[PDB]
Amino acid sequence: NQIDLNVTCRYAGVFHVEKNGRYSISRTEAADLCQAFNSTLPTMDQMKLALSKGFETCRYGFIEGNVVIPRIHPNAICAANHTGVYILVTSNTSHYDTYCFNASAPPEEDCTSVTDLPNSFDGPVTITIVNRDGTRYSKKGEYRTHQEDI
Ligand SMILES: Nc1cccc2c1CN(CCCN1CCOCC1)CC2
Repeated sequence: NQIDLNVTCRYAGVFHVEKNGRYSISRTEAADLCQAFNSTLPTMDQMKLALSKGFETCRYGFIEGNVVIPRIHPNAICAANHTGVYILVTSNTSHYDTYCFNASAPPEEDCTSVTDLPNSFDGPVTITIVNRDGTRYSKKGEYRTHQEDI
């Protein structure tokens, strides 16, 4: 009973989280996941500022009201070669990664490891934060509040 959460550097407080390295987070689970990081889904303006500080990914993820990919460099296989905050327009499906926003993070690029999930609640799941450098932090808990997500 295990969940890996792969996390990025923060840029103006915004970061990306993949669950088990596959698109697998619903919109309700995304909100709950950010809440466990004492974070919220980013607004578009928060994401645009993060972009301006150096944030880009090659993965779709939830922000408050849309599913997006922040892009700095044009890449054919990431967001159809777009730059800027690319907004997903047409999709059949409902499960993506998520972005999260932590107001207490540093203002620009913070590529230090994440070593806590401060607002997880009591539960039976081994939750492991996995940083890009491989650094790992594990705890027993839960973050999902909707039955449909579990
Ligand atoms: N941030 C982080 C922390 C721990 C593990 C991983 C990550 C980020 N993941 C990025 C996947 C991006 N793919 C998109 C295009 O296909 C190859 C890489 C790859 C796995």
